[PDB]
Amino acid sequence: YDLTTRIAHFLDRHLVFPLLEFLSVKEIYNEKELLQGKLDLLSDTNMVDFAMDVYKNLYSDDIPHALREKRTTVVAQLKQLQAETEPIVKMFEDPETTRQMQSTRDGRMLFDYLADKHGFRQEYLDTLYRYAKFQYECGNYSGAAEYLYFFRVLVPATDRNALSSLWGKLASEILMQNWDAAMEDLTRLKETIDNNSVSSPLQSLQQRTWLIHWSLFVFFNHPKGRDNIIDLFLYQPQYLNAIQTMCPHILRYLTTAVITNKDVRKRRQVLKDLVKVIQQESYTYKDPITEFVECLYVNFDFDGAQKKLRECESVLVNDFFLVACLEDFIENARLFIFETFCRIHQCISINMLADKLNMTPEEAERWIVNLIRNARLDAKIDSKLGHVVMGNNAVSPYQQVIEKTKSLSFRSQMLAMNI
Amino acid sequence: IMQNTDPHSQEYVEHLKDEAQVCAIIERVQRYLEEKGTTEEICRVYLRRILHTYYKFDYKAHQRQLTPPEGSSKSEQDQAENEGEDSAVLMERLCKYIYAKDRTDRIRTCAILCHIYHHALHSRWYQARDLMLMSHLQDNIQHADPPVQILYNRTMVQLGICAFRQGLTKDAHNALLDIQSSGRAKELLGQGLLLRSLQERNQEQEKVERRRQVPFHLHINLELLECV
Amino acid sequence: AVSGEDTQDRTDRLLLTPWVKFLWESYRQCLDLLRNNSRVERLYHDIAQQAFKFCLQYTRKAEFR
Repeated sequence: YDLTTRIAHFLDRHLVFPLLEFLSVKEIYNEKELLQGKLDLLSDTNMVDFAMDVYKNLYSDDIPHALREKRTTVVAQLKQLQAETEPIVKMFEDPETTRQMQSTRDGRMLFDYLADKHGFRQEYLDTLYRYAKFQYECGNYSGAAEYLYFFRVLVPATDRNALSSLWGKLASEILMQNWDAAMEDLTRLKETIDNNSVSSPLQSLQQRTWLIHWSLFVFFNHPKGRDNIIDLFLYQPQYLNAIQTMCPHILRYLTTAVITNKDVRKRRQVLKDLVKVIQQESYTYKDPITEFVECLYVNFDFDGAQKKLRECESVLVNDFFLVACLEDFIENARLFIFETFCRIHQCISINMLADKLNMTPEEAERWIVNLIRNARLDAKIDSKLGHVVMGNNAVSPYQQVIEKTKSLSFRSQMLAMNI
Repeated sequence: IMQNTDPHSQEYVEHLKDEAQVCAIIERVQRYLEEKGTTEEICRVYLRRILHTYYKFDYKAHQRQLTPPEGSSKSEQDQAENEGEDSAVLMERLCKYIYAKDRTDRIRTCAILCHIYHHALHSRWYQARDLMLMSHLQDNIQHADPPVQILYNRTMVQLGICAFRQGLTKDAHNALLDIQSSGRAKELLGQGLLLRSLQERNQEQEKVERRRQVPFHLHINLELLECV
Repeated sequence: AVSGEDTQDRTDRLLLTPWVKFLWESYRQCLDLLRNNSRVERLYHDIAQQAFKFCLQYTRKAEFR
């Protein structure tokens, strides 16, 4: 793109907080885990995706990341280390600091009430300066941070603070599982990145990565935000023109949000502009699932397709990333290919179909009869065999032109006939 | 020297025996250097370094990669050479910040259009289209002069030839059709006839372009181009 | 190796091709100005047949002219 002549000088030097280290030396399947090598960097700390991992396969490598956070609550970190039976003798600095925060707080908490009480701007803005200073120090006063950014988000340096603060809030309130407060930053961060301060390529790209995470936890059916992320900026597989960015799930969850909520007539716009472009060419070399999902599909394979599609669904059910719609993908991954395979077909067996997807032929029959009920194919079952038949040759296209080509001219000659 | 002897003759090959010796001189400008370190403006010598490796062809680029990779010697005395085409990405990236010193568009833009020719032969076809379609240089090189435009037209034809070498006939046709829109390829090499129709009427400018064209052994073959 | 020819022409252009151009130019100078029946006598036909044999013995490029 036109920004990418600029991105090509900077060569992937993004403003990460954790400095490239992760839960390293992993055992199990990698394109699932590799997302915590781009998130847990561009998206700062991503600690719910540490707690998720142990439940499928035990680690003690979540522990070094679990030492190093304070805005969730300081002492929750101070326990997980003790639980791993670690001497960590010199924890004398967070008890020093986070205590003396209560002494500092009794000023701002007093000033805060008295100002919003009076309705007096000056006493509220000097508070907002004292209080936007403070609410990055500890987040356990969650109601105080919530009350702070409620009335005024315009602080003494406006957009600079507001961005790192609404981002620090969108980050911390997902870690509190305060999804309603994170849904407040869903409104406010997406405007703050669009009304941009400087548009420097080091931050412009990172701000477009931050557009993922408010859609991602699925407490209140947020994936409808597919319709937002296609309108807010132009279409891209990754919203970063630096190809060194890689999210697998952004396209899997886009594929879920297209099919499971809207009509399949809407999916070949994606198959062009999001499944073939220059970023996605690098992506097609790498991810197994999302490759099988579309490359096998668009080639109109059926044999390797509906087998390796059915194989993806073993790796899908291994997902402990929080979503509501993991199974409506498993549903539609069988539906969508079947319609397209049978589209030009002669005669498919319900029995061959049922051997493949590991269902009984009765299920496959009522499934096919429901695909025909839904009128996604015009077909008819050879009931004796348990085979299903499409057979439109549709000869004689001549008549399609013949009515209108005269009905046009007979009513359009009326124009020149008038005067 | 190399522009001014007949290429169809023995003397041309006898004068190519110096093309290693110019590299043996400029490669010495690394171990013995005092200017301000390596990063003030001396970095010119390692644009001059790549100007003898940017073209080097598919067979030669695989001499350490497919011709026996494990058979050659492996000391620090050898590894300075065995870095090979990795020096051709080290010298793509490290000093862009220092070349940003020059406001001259007609020098600033030129480097990327040599650099893509590295990836196109020394690696995968995608990594050439990558650095091209990041950069959007066509409207800028139409503001730049003919000796920069040589690199745009030279590199764009390889993005089509590599598409055919991968078998993607559509994107091969998309890239090659621009150059093949007219019988201009001999004048894009800088070697056109003073007359070949009833049109040709310039003569003051022709001797400027005969001084400003590429040497023989860096020509890609035209029968090959037309077959591809 | 992308554009370099095998060495046989490379030695024959050094030592032979001026002489094949001299034979072409020698046959081309007399059977135009002098030798042909644009006049009325000395028959050229012993010589006129040999230039085609020369195209086969040496280089085909002269036949078109």
